[PDB]
Amino acid sequence: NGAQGTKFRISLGLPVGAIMNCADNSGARNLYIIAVKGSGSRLNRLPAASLGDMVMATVKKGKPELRKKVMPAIVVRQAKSWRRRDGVFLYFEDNAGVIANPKGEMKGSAITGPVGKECADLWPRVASNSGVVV
Amino acid sequence: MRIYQCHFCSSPCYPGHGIMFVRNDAKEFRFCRSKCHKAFKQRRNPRKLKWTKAFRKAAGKELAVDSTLTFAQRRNVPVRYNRELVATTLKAMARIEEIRQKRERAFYKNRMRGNKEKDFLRDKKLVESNPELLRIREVEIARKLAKE
Amino acid sequence: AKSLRASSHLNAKSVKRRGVFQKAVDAREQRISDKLKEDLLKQKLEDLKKWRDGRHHTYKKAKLMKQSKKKTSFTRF
Amino acid sequence: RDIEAENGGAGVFNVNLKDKYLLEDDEWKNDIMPEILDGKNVYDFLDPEIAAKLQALEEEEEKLENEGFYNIYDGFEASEVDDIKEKAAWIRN
Amino acid sequence: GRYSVKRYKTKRRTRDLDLIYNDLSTKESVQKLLNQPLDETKPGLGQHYCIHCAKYMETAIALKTHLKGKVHKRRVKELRGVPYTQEVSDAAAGYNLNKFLNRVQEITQSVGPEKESNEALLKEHLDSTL
Amino acid sequence: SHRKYEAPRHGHLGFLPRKRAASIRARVKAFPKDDRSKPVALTSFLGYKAGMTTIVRDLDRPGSKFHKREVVEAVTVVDTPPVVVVGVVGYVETPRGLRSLTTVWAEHLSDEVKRRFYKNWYKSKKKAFTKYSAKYAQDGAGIERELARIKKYASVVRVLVHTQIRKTPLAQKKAHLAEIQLNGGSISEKVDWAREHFEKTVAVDSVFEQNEMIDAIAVTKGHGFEGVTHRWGTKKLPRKTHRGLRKVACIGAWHPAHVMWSVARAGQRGYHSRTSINHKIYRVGKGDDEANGATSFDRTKKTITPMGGFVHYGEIKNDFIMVKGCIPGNRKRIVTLRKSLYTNTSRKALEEVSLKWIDTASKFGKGRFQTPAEKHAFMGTLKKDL
RNA sequence: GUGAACAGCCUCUAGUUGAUAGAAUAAUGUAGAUAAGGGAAGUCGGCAAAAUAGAUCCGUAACUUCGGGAUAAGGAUUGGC
RNA sequence: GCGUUGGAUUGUUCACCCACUAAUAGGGAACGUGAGCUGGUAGACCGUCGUGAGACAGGUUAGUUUUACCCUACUGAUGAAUGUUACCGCAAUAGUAAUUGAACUUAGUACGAGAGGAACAGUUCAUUCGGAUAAUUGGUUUUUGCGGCUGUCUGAUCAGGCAUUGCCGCGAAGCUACCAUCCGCUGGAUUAUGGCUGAACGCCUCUAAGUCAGAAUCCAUGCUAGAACGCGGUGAUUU
RNA sequence: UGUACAACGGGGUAUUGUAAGCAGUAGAGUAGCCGUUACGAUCUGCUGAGAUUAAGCCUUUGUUGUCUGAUUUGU
Ligand SMILES: [Zn+2]
Ligand SMILES: [Zn+2]
Repeated sequence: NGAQGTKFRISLGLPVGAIMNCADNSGARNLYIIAVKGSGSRLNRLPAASLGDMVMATVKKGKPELRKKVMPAIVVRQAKSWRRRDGVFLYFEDNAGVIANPKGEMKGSAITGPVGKECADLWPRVASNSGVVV
Repeated sequence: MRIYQCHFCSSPCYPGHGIMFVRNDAKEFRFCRSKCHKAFKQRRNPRKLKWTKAFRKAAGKELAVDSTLTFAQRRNVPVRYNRELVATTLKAMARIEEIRQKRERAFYKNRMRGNKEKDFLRDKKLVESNPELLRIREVEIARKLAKE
Repeated sequence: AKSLRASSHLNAKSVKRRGVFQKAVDAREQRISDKLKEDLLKQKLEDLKKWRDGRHHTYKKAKLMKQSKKKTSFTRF
Repeated sequence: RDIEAENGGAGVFNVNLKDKYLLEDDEWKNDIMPEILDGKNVYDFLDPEIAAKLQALEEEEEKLENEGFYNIYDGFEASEVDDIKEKAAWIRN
Repeated sequence: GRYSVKRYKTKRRTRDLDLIYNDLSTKESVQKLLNQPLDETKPGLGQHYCIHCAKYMETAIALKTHLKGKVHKRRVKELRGVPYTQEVSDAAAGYNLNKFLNRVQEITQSVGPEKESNEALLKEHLDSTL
Repeated sequence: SHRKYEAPRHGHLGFLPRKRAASIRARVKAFPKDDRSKPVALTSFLGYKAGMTTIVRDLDRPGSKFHKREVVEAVTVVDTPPVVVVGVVGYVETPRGLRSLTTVWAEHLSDEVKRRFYKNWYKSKKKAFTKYSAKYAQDGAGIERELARIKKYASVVRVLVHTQIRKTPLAQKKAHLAEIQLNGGSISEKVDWAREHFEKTVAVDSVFEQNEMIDAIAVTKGHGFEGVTHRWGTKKLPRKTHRGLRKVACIGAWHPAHVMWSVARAGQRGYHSRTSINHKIYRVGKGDDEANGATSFDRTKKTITPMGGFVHYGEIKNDFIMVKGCIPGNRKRIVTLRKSLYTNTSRKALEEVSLKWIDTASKFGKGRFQTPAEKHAFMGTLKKDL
């Protein structure tokens, strides 16, 4: 909920314990922590996801006012080899991170760099805050 | 459906083939295969590699500029879909390909003329070089024709 | 969730089957029979371009008598 | 909404994205544009003014066909040349 | 194998000579990167940044020894000509020829000597301060 | 004790015993239920698997997020030359099961089916059906008596057909033989259909058409004696464990006195007989008409067979069926196509699939060209030409 | 010969060509090797493996029994003609 | 019937902490002496005691069992004899598998002072599991296929050898990955419960005789093997 | 003893990355000779050339050759 649309499947690149980039100027530089929403439950398996997936995270590098604080938000770049259902495999330069509330609304107001097509179609406020899609 | 060109090989990239890379400038680099992808990763110069088309067109192999090669312009301003216009274009493309192929064959002829003169001069130097094998050739031909 | 063998879902499917799906399933049968008959007629058109009394009796009586001497018969003792 | 209600519900009704389009002829409603030919793409070659450029191309090609565009060494006659060639081929082998 | 795999990862990906061309093209871009305010995270604390080889050195003398080297000359001799865009890649195949030729004559006329003069100013600036 | 952490099983206990199948040709174990209201119709067909390929489609699927959007998909290609009818079987009902009480064969038969009956063909005198052909004399009293027996009794009727392997590039020379059920009505009319159809062919267009969901029954690609880890999917022990790490360590603490049928041991992986249902036909293409691989959108004359032919298979000079996805069996095998056993209440079996393009590039590498003309045009003139 | 080198690699003189063989290439093993994205979520425990490595130049902290620490650390390079 | 997690913490855990989740239920088959694999005697030090040798209220550290080739069980694989040989089939018995969540619409409707806010019917996709597959993407390279590199040797060029597959790059085929893709159903009888008729008991009562519905349950359809001593139909039957 | 089978070859397809040999003045400079000749990593051209291409790829109007050895079985 909060997202507009179905649970669609794109390959997994970002297990738990993965530091990925934030490039907006909300203040953060990095995102780490545990959790992935809509993750299964299997013995010995890591929670790892994308598809504009929402995840729990902390600022490892950034301002202290928002360090030490767990927060939800959404994957926008992955750098794994994803497949578009229209032809080719896609992949980015890097992973990218960035911050929001549980309804999908952003703490920041603009995004740097490209954002995934399916991530923007699934999350409206990301599409409004993004100037660059793909 | 589209047919893209490989960033490295300038080859067609059909649907369901190759890999695309999306730079931070929001720029797409699609490759026909992992060979070209890995060359891009290793930061090779495709204008130095002889198996691309860029090297060829820059070196003066199969020609670069011609009237045939201007028709495949990308078009960002569309048109009303006249099926008569579509049917005309379908014949036009086939005709243009014949014309371009003929001009290409002509360019290759222009490049490869002057080779038979060189080959003949090679053979002349060789035969005038090495007569002591020609004696073995003469005697063996004579032996064979006397044998038969 | 509702399982595959749930009575309500199966009843809903049962109601759907008699309608829009069986019509599509029945049209194909008439189409394919119409094709099957023409594939016979074309073969004809190409052609026009130019006891059981033999051994079962003996074999079965011999089997029955082997069965009745070895006593290996299911019905007879 | 109601045409949907008539034909079939939200998830079954196949809307025609066409039937709204604006054309010179209406009989060609259910046509399709070819996207790909042998190697090429139609959208790249498709201009309104292509027949005139093709006429110019044909003019140029017919000029060249009249021109000299699509078209023995002294001391040796021809059999001398063939003899030298075969002797050299023998020598290399 | 391991060398290519562990050097040319997309994690350890460098900065795509097209962009270095577009950066050395104009005055403001080169002056911005020569100025480069104090960043606590960058290796040389900002300053001592080579633009051809998009690299932060620690110190002025490490910049000197970098410039007196074949790793620098590799890049400067790679960056003289045009930058090989998809325009080149498709003009080779017979696709948007006129765009490629306009870009070529544009670089030959306008952008080429612009960048050359910028490089020369960069070189004498660095040689004078160092 | 209670394991401390629940987890699902490793493997399916229904696909047991994981042994070699008793025949290369999987046996159809159920045909659809007969409706005697409807015309006479074959329940199945035979084919030979020939590689895979890739297609693009325009999807009119309401509710989906590729509605009115393009989709790339894999497809399987089965060489389906026409099937020849040679016999009839009648299967009477009993309180033990179904029993065959008579089988009737045709007058003339081919060297292919005779080869199927034989095991050393090059030495034999080939005396297979001589006395049966003699039994096909003036009035065929025996033939008509057994046919009337089938009309009277026998309840359900199957038809013995064979393939035309001669047409394929396969180097086998021996046809397969199969019983295929007739699912129309009026046993008399079934028998009359077969009687009229002896020595005659049935094409695949006369059994299937586009947008139909069919089942593939086949045998799956033996790999041989394999271990636990790859045959069931178990974890691996960390490294340098005692007596190896590619196995189950043990059962736990508790003490049984036997090893169970449920504990994931080693053995054969593959050559199992499988029945995979609900695959949608995308094209029923024909050898008589070239430009099979072409499309309404493409208009590029070419057949489906890629450049250099398929790999470990030749060219498609025959009628073929294209289905989506992955069927059991490998290339150069014998698959049976059955039709669905039940009316399917999914819109997937209603949508009229339309193709835009088919990939005829080389599968003997990284194929970049669909046609040798395209290769010629791109590469340009070479040294050898002129 | 390379190279700082009786290191390691190849070779000349001299010596040997001895160690039960043949055919296939299933699992499990023994001895090695490579792997996308993530990088210690593994595990009692980063066990093991990986990474670093030679030579020239710059530069090198606390502490110190003032002798050291120190190849501290951290950086620029290395071919051929 | 089907599932019931991922982690932090050894100045310790007979446990607790925060997250994800539909849920993060309890137990047994060992602990009713003692039984897979892994953590938790000989040397040495501090502490308490002892005349002492030494012991302990302690604490710390280091510290070699090594099957199966035998029978059975289990997993896969052959096979004699039931006139010979070959083909097509039946199905007793045994096993059986699918699961959960979200989204469109129903509808900002029913309901509600407001705040808020469902569901059936019709549709779409994903989680866990299973079974296949190799068109594409990725990985793998003794194709030792192509090219290159260091050192040395064959007088130089060419072409090659050695460096326990010498090293670097690409690398088809094959194998392979929820790292890729595809597929995974429908009839009868029932539990709880709700009922019809109706006595027992001149009222009444779902029950006593009868009887209608009804659960992811049961039995079957479907899927897997096919009794090597279960069976049928059919083709040929020896110069 | 046949549109038979195989070994070679031909064609296609695919992998690699432009062979050996010859020439040029293109070549940082150095020497000799009154601008010129010798050396010279490398570059350019003949050259998407050359090599490999089933060993579990496709195809074949070609050349050459091969095709009755052994055992056993009856209602
Ligand atoms: Zn390419
Ligand atoms: Zn630099």
